Amino acid sequence: NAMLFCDDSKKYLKEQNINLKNEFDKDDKRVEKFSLKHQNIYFDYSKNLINDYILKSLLESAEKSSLKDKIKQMFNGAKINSTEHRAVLHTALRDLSSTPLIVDGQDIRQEVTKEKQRVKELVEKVVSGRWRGFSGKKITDIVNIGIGGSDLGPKMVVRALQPYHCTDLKVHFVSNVDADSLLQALHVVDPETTLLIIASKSFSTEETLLNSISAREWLLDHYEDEKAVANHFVAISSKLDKVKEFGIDLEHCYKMWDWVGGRYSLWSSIGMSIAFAIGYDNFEKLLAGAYSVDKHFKETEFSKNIPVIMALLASYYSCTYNSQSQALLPYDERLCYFVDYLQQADMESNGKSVNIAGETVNYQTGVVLWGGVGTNGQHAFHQLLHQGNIFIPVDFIAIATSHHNYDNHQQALLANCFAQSQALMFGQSYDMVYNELLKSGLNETQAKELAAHKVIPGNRPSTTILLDELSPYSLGALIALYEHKIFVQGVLWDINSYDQWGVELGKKLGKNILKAMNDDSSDEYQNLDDSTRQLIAKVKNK
Amino acid sequence: NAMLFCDDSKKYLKEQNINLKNEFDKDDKRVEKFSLKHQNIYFDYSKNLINDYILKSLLESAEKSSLKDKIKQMFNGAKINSTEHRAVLHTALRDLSSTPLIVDGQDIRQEVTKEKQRVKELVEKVVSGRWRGFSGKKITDIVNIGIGGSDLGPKMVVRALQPYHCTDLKVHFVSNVDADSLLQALHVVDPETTLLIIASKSFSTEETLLNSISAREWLLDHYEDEKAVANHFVAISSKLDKVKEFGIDLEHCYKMWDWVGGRYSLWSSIGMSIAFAIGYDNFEKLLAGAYSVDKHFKETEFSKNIPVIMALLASYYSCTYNSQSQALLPYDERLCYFVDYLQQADMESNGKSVNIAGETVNYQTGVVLWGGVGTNGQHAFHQLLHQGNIFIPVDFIAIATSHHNYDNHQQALLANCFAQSQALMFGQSYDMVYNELLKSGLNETQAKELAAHKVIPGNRPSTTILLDELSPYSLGALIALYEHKIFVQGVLWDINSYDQWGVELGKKLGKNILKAMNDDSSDEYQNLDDSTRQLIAKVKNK
Ligand SMILES: O=P(O)(O)OC[C@H]1O[C@@](O)(CO)[C@@H](O)[C@@H]1O
Ligand SMILES: O=P(O)(O)OC[C@H]1O[C@@](O)(CO)[C@@H](O)[C@@H]1O
Ligand code: NA
Ligand code: NA
Repeated sequence: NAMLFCDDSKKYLKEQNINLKNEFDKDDKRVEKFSLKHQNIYFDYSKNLINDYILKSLLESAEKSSLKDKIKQMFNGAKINSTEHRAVLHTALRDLSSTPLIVDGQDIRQEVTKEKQRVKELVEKVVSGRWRGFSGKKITDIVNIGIGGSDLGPKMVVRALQPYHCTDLKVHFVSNVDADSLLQALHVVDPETTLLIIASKSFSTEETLLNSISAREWLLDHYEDEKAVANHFVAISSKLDKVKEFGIDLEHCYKMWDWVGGRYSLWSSIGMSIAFAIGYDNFEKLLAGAYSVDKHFKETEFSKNIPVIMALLASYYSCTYNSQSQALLPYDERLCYFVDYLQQADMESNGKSVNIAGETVNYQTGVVLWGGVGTNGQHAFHQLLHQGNIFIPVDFIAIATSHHNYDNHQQALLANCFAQSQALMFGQSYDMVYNELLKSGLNETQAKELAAHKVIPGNRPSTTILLDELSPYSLGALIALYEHKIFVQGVLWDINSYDQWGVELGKKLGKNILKAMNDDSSDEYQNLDDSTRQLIAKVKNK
Repeated sequence: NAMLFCDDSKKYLKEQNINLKNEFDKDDKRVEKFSLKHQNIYFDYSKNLINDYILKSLLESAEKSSLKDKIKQMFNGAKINSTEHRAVLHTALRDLSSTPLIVDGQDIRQEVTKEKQRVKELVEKVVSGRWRGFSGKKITDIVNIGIGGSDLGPKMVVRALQPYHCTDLKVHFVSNVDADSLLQALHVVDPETTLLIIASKSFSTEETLLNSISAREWLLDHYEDEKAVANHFVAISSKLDKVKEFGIDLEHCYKMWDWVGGRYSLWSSIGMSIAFAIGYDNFEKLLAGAYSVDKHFKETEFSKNIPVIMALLASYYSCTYNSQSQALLPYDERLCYFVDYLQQADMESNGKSVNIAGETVNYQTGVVLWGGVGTNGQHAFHQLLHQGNIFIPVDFIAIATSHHNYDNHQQALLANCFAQSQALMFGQSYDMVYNELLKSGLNETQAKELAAHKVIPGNRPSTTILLDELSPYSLGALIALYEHKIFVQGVLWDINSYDQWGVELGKKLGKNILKAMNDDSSDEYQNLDDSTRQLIAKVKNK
C-alpha cells in the first residue's frame, strides 16, 4: 500500500513542454531556483526539463512518500534490508556525530572506531617498516585480492586520489578469475616484500578464493615454508570462521559487519588498500567528506536536499520519458573508474523487479548507468547525445582546480565541460546552420543539401556538479551524494536497494558447468541446454 | 523511398512469444540452425528470442533492402559518406585481394602499401637503434598524442595484445586536454629517449594541439634547441599543410586519407603505436584477421553472414522491444578497452536523427552501447541484467585459451561466461526457489516471505562469440565483425554511418566560453545563458 511514484500525474507533467532556452530567457532567477551548494560542491540542475510546477510536484511526491521515515530508519539501524533482515549502516562507517547507536547488540560507535584503529595501526606498522616479510624485508607492495564490492571502490579511490599517494607503497588490484588479473600483479612484485589482502565479505566468492589459493601457492613456491603466510597475508571479511578455515589467524583478520553492503563498503576495513596508498589521515578525510553529505541529507528539507533532487529528477525522467539509461560524464582523468564504481552502486541496488512485499511491479525501476571521462567522450559518443534520438539524462562532474599548473589545459577542460551542457540545451536550428553554411562559402544547393544533417535538436537536459578540487574530502562527499540518490530512488519505487538475489543463479549454474566440463558422462552434462553443451565442446577441441 | 526496416511487420514478430527453454527442448537442431563459424570464431546466436519464422523474416528484410548494393559500393570506393561526399574505405587499409581499386585519382592499393612500408621502416629504424634522439640515444618510449579515433583503437589494441609486446619500447597514450593525461606520460619518460606521435586526422583538434604544444615545450625546455624537434616528433594526419605549419617536416609525416574515418582508423598509419608495441609483423596479422572477415562479409549469403545476423538481431530488438541499450561483456581482462572502443564505432556512427535525404526519421536509430569485463561484471551490474525490468540484448565474448598455464582459472572464467548466458535463458521460478528454500532449512513462513525476491524471470537473450585465442589475427577479425554490424545497421535505417556533424556545436561553444572566461566584458560573456555564466563565476572564485 506504498505511494505510487510513477503515476498518471507524473506522465502529464511532461505536457508542460519545457523549453530550456525560453526558461532562461524569461526567468532571471532560474539558476538561483535550481541550484544548491554544499560546502565546496555546487549542484546546478537548472538545465533540466523542469519548472517550478514540475519540481514542486516532484517534491510533493517525496513529502507524501515514506522517505522522511526511511531516512531515519536507515540512520538509526532499523532493518530496512528487509529480505535479508539486516540494517543498512554504511553511514555509521564514517560517523562523526558520536550519537548513541546500538544495533544487534553492538555499540556501533565503539565497533567502527576500534576497527579503524586496527587498520590505522596496520598501515602505520607496514609503512614504518615495523611489519616485515618472512625474510625480514620491509614491504614495498600491497596486493588487494577481491571482486565487485571488494575491488571497485578501493581501485577507483586509489586512482582518483593519485596525487595524494604518500606511503612509498605501490598498490595493485587483483579481481577477475581470469589469471591475467593475478599475473599482472605477481609479475611486478617480489614475494619477500609484498603484503596480500584477501578482501571478501562472504569469504566464499569463487574468483577470490581461486585467486587467493594461487597467490598463496606463489608465495609458498618462493619460501617453501608455510610459516611465511603469517607475514604476507591479511583478510577482510564478515565470516571469520571461514578465514580461519582458509589458514589465516584472527590477529590477521579485519572484520566487517553484515550491515555493510559490498557496494557500500570502501568506508569500512575494505578501504585498507586506500589507506595503504594515501595514508590513514587522508582516509579519515575521505570519510569526513561523506559524513558532511550524510548530515546534509539527514537534516535538510527536501527542496534544498541535493540527493533528494538528484533522485527525483532521475526517476521523473525514467518514468515520464520512458528513458532506460543515464549518462555520467566526469571531466577529470582521475575519475576514470567513477562510472564503473557507480554502475555497481546504482544497478546492483535498483535493478529489481519486485517491491518490498514481493509483488512484481508494473513500473520500470533502475536503469542502465553508463558514461565516460571528458573531454574524451566528446570524441567517442557525445555525437549520439547531440544527434541521436534516444532520451538520456546527463550528469557532468567538473573539478574547478586540478593538481598541476597547466592552467591553459585546465581552463580548456572546463570550457569544454560547460560547452557540452550548453550545446545539449541550445542545439542549432536549420536556419542557423543554413546561414552559417552560406557564410562559409557554400552555394545554395550545397547548403540546402547539407543543412538538415547538421541540425542539432537541443532542448536536452543536464546537471553539472562542480567541485572546488578533487581531494579526499570532496571525493567522499561526491560518492555519498550518489549513495543517497540511489537510496531515495529505491524508497520511491518501494524496492529493496540493499539485497542482490539475482546473482545467485549464475553461481549455481557455474558449478554445474564446471562439473560438465570435467566429465561429459555426468548428469550435469546430460542436463545442459545444447548451446551450453556445444560451447563446452568448442573449448575442448580448439 | 528507402525500405522501412522498423515497420508494423517487425513489431508483430514479437507475438511469436518465443520461449527459449521450450525451443531448445523441442528443437534438437536449434544450435546448428542458429550458429555460424568463421575460421577460429564460433558465433552462437541460438539464445536469442528468434525462431525460423522470425529469422527468415529479418533475412527477407535485408534481401529486400539496398544492402547487397551498399556492400559493393563500400568496397568499390563509391562515395557512400554522402554528406561529406567521401568514400568509406577502411576495408582497403587491410586488403589482401590486390584487386584493382582507383578512387579519387589514386591507386588505393599502391597508396596503402606504400604508407605501410613507411610505417614498417620507421618502427624498424627506431627499434633497431638506427633512429636516435637529438643527443644520440636510442629510443625507449613512444608517446601517442591523440583523442577519439586517434587514441582509442591503438590504446585498446596495445592492451589487448599485451602478451605479444616485443619491441622493448613502452607505449603511452596522451589524449584528454586534462593535463593529468599528458603528465602521466611525461612523468615517466626521458625527453632524450622518447618519440612523440601527434595523431590527428584533421590536425585541428583543440585537445591534441594543446597537448602537442605542451609536449613540444617540455622537449625544448630540456634541450633548449629547436632542432631537437626533428629527432623526437612524427605526425599522422590527412592535412599535411597543417602539420608543416605546426613545425614538423613532411619526411616526418605519415598520411591518412579522407576515406579513413577516425573511428575506423587503427588499420591505417594511426596504428603506428600498435606496431611500436607488438612489431610490424603482428600488425600485419591484425590486418589479415580483419581481411578474413571483410571477405566473409562481402561474399557470403546473408543467412550465413555473421555481421548481417548481428545487425538484424540488434535492430530487431531495438525496434520491436523498444530497447535503448545493448550490453557487451568481454570475458577477458585484455579486452578492458573493447567496450570503450566500440562505443565510438557504434554510437558515433549510428547516433543520427536524419536519413540520407535529410528527413527526420520516425523510428529509433543507434542505441547506447555499454558493458564491462567478465567475470567482474557479475559482481557489479549483472544483478540488473538478471532481475531488473529493462530489456537489454547481451553479447558475450569468450576466449577459449589464454596466454598462461593457470588452466583452473581459465576453466572457471569460461564456466562463468557460459553460466551467465544459461542463467539469462533459464531463470528460476517461484516453485523452484520455494522448494530450494525449504530444502535449505527455512520454515514455510520464511520461505514464502523470501521466495518472490529470489525469482529470476529468465527468457532473456544473449549471443556468445567464442574465439579460439586472442591473437593479433583473431582480434582483427573480431573488430571487423562489429565494424560490419554497424554498417549493416546504418544501411537498414537509411542513415549515414560515416559522418559526425553533432560534435561541431560543442567545439564552437567551447571557443566562445574560453573568450567569456578570459573577459567578462566580452560580447561572448554577455550572451551566455545564466547557468554557463554562473559556472564560470564559481570557477573564478574558488
Ligand atoms: O583525429 P582528429 O582529427 O584529431 O579527431 C579526433 C576525433 O574527434 C571526433 O569526435 C571528431 O571530432 C572523432 O570522429 C575523431 O576521431
Ligand atoms: O565481498 P564478496 O563477499 O567476495 O562479494 C563480492 C561481490 O559479489 C556481489 O555481486 C555479490 O555476489 C557483490 O554484491 C559483492 O560486492
Ligand atoms: Na512522508
Ligand atoms: Na537487395
